[PDB]
Formats: sequence, structure tokens, C-alpha cells
Amino acid sequence: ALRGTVTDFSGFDGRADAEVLRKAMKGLGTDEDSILNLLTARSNAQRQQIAEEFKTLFGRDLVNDMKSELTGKFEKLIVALMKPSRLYDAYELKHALKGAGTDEKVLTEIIASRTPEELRAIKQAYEEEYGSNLEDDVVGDTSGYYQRMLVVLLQANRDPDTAIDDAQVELDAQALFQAGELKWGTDEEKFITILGTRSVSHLRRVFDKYMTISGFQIEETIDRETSGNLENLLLAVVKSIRSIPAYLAETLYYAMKGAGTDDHTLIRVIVSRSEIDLFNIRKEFRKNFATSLYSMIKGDTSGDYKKALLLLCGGEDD
Ligand SMILES: O=C(O)C1=C[C@H](O)[C@@H](OS(=O)(=O)O)[C@H](O[C@H]2[C@H](O)[C@@H](NS(=O)(=O)O)[C@@H](O[C@H]3[C@H](O)[C@@H](OS(=O)(=O)O)[C@H](O[C@H]4[C@H](O)[C@@H](NS(=O)(=O)O)[C@@H](O)O[C@@H]4COS(=O)(=O)O)O[C@H]3C(=O)O)O[C@@H]2COS(=O)(=O)O)O1
Ligand SMILES: O=C(O)C1=C[C@H](O)[C@@H](OS(=O)(=O)O)[C@H](O[C@H]2[C@H](O)[C@@H](NS(=O)(=O)O)[C@@H](O[C@H]3[C@H](O)[C@@H](OS(=O)(=O)O)[C@H](O[C@H]4[C@H](O)[C@@H](NS(=O)(=O)O)[C@@H](O)O[C@@H]4COS(=O)(=O)O)O[C@H]3C(=O)O)O[C@@H]2COS(=O)(=O)O)O1
Ligand SMILES: [Ca+2]
Ligand SMILES: [Ca+2]
Ligand SMILES: [Ca+2]
Ligand SMILES: [Ca+2]
Ligand SMILES: [Ca+2]
Ligand SMILES: [Ca+2]
Ligand SMILES: [Ca+2]
Ligand SMILES: [Ca+2]
Ligand SMILES: [Ca+2]
Repeated sequence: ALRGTVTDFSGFDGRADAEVLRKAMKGLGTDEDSILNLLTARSNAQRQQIAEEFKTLFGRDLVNDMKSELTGKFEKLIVALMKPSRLYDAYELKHALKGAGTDEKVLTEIIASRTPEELRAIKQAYEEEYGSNLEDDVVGDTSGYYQRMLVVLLQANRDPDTAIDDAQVELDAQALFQAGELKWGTDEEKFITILGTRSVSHLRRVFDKYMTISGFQIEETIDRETSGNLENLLLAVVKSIRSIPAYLAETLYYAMKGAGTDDHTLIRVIVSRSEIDLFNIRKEFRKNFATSLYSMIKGDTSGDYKKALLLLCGGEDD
């Protein structure tokens, strides 16, 4: 079953919480410990409630006050923690599309790992919040098959899980084989239709059969046949089909990979999944990397930032 690491706090008193926060910031300096200890122990819904209580009591904006009092990565984490759950993905996508450049990894990460219901919710929130259509903006900042696959995924029309059809599994596996390894070049359109619209249960069967037929895992063929953002997107899609938790766990691993850390990604994953499947992510993480996610973060981060991340993540055993 899917499980997160953050849940509603029992005996929740938003008014009292707003007072704690006001006390942590009022006056010289800031009580960062008090702030993180509280917010990481409250669900996203409760945080929004605290924000309204804070404003009702003081006429001050909670998030604006924390941005004034805080700084660095700790601030970025607190700000993300404050973003309403329903708007967070839309927010990160908007951030990925701002300016002339484009943050492809974010578009790929979110669009490949969100369910059709989540994408429908995101598309709506995005347009309501920014006054523009998500698909349109994505199309505007992307090109080629990478763009097309993203558009297919944005339609949020992946087939639901229905009775498994053996002939169909064989048919699709063989089709991918002819579209890639057996073709001079690649029939990208076939990979996009099959990997982007077929059901999760169907594709899991297809991946197994594909290996049996070709001798290659679908991930290997993808690397052999494609490159650029298309390659990254197809891998993310395949990995999410196998296991969203596993994909995100791997996403975290390569974010604390080597000199320095990809904090933007580290924060987004921890925050976005904290109330969905961060627990599952932890398990898949421990199994695949022989170390708990906790240890990874602990040795890659520091300060209040580190403290907050560790409280949200949890599972120091694992
Ligand atoms: O009790 C739980 O453990 C549990 C309960 C919750 O409902 C759910 O958590 S939730 O937070 O999402 O609410 C979660 O459900 C598990 C489920 O218990 C697992 N069952 S087990 O594998 O037998 O142990 C499992 O179930 C899914 C299977 O993985 C999936 O197989 S495959 O796609 O990987 O090949 C299988 O899919 C069926 C599908 O349901 C059928 N639909 S139909 O309406 O009958 O047509 C149809 O499409 O066939 C496929 C394949 O059938 S076959 O496997 O018999 O050959 O069944 C799925 C399912 O029943 O949900 O995983 C879920 C989710 O796991 S997770 O931990 O939340 O990630 O845990
Ligand atoms: O004399 C005091 O009463 C007083 C002095 C000290 O500076 C400080 O006490 S201390 O013990 O902490 O050292 C405390 O500062 C008050 C400040 O006087 C208040 N100003 S008031 O609204 O006019 O009463 C208020 O300040 C906040 C206001 O939004 C604004 O202040 S002001 O210039 O209008 O007077 C200012 O807003 C900044 C914002 O903080 C910035 N944030 S960011 O980090 O850069 O992202 C940014 O958004 O710019 C705006 C606007 O700047 S502009 O004015 O130059 O255009 O600062 C706000 C703030 O400091 O939070 O509250 C503080 C703190 O009050 S508390 O009761 O201790 O919590 O009191
Ligand atoms: Ca202060
Ligand atoms: Ca301090
Ligand atoms: Ca700041
Ligand atoms: Ca852009
Ligand atoms: Ca780029
Ligand atoms: Ca080929
Ligand atoms: Ca081609
Ligand atoms: Ca390649
Ligand atoms: Ca590192």
C-alpha cells in the first residue's frame, strides 16, 4: 500500500501553532528550530490552516514573514512545504518553464511519474493559477519526439488496468522489437504510443516479454535507440510503470550523487511525496542502494535544512 511519512497531527490547534511561529520570528533573529520542528510535524492541509490563523491573528502573511526571516536552502524547503499540495506540481512546472531556458528534467520527472488523475488536477490548477494552458507552454518550450511524448502523457488518457490479453502483450513486445533493435534508425512514434498509452499492468507484462524476445531489458534498448531528453523521458516512463516509488527513489539517489547535491530535486521529491509514498520510496531506496535515504541526506546536507529534511524523511533504521 502507498504510504507517506507526514500525516495530520492529532490534537491540532492552528491558532496555537500560529502563535508558536509568531514567537519564533518576532524580534531579533529567528528560532529556526521551533519553526522546522512544527511545520514538518504538520500535514500540508494543516499548514494552510496555520497560515490563515496567523493572518487572522496578526494581519501578517506567514509565508512572506518566513521568507524575510529565513534564507538559503532551509528557506526554499520551508517555502515548498508551505505551497498547497494541489498547486505544488503546477508550481514546479511553472518554475521549469520560466524564462528563455527550460528545466527539462522537472517536466520529465513530474509528467512521467504522475497518475492520470494527478495530471488532470495539475493541468486545471496550473491554468487557474497562472492564466495559461500547461500543454501550450510545454509545447512552446520543447520540440521533437520529446515534446510529442510529453503531450501524449499530458492527455492523461493512459489505458486503465483491465483483463490481461496475452496476444496483445506479445503483439506490443514484438512491435517494440521491430520498431527499435530490428530497425535501421528508430520508429519513435511506436515507442511513444505503446509506452505512453498502454496500461500499467499491460506494460509490466510487455517489459518481461520484450526481454524474452530481444535479450535486452526495455531500458537497455531505450538507451541503445535514443538520446537527449527523449531517452530520459522514456526511461522515466518505463521506470515509473515498473514502480513510481522506485523511480523517485533513484531520482533522489542521483541527486545526492557526487560533489555537491541537487537540492532543487532533493526538496521537490521529499516535499511532493511526503504525504503519498515517501515511505515506499524509502524501502525501495534501502533495497536498491544498500543505505537508508536518511543516511544519504544526513551526509549530503547540513544546518536547519538537514534537520528539516531528516524529520520529513524519517526511517533512520530502514
Ligand atoms: O492491502 C494492500 O497491500 C494494499 C491495499 C491497497 O488497496 C493498496 O494501497 S493504496 O494506498 O494504493 O490504497 C495496495 O494494493 C496493492 C495490492 O494489495 C497488491 N496485490 S498483490 O500483488 O497480489 O500482493 C498489488 O496489486 C496490484 C498488482 O501489482 C497488479 O499486478 S501487475 O500490474 O504488477 O502485473 C494487479 O493488477 C491487475 C489489475 O488489478 C486487474 N484489474 S481488473 O479490474 O481485474 O481488470 C487486471 O488489470 O489485471 C492486473 C494483473 O492481474 S494479475 O497480477 O493477477 O496477473 O493487481 C493490482 C491491484 O489489485 O491493485 O499492488 C497494489 C498496489 O501496491 S502499492 O504498495 O500501493 O504500490 O496495498
Ligand atoms: O522598529 C521596529 O519596530 C523594529 C525594528 C527592527 O527592524 C525589528 O526588530 S528586531 O528585534 O527583530 O531587530 C522589527 O522590524 C519590523 C519592522 O519595523 C516592521 N515594519 S512596519 O510594517 O512599518 O511596522 C515590519 O517589517 C516588515 C515590513 O513588511 C517591511 O518593513 S518597512 O520597511 O515597511 O518598515 C519589510 O518588508 C520587506 C520584507 O521583509 C523583505 N523580505 S526578503 O527577505 O527580502 O524577501 C522584502 O520582501 O522587502 C519588503 C519591503 O522592503 S522596503 O520597505 O524597503 O520596500 O520588512 C518586514 C519584516 O521585517 O518582516 O516587521 C519587522 C519585524 O517585526 S517583528 O514584530 O519583530 O516580527 O521592529
Ligand atoms: Ca525576527
Ligand atoms: Ca537563529
Ligand atoms: Ca530570505
Ligand atoms: Ca522557458
Ligand atoms: Ca534546459
Ligand atoms: Ca534501431
Ligand atoms: Ca526515426
Ligand atoms: Ca542513448
Ligand atoms: Ca553529494
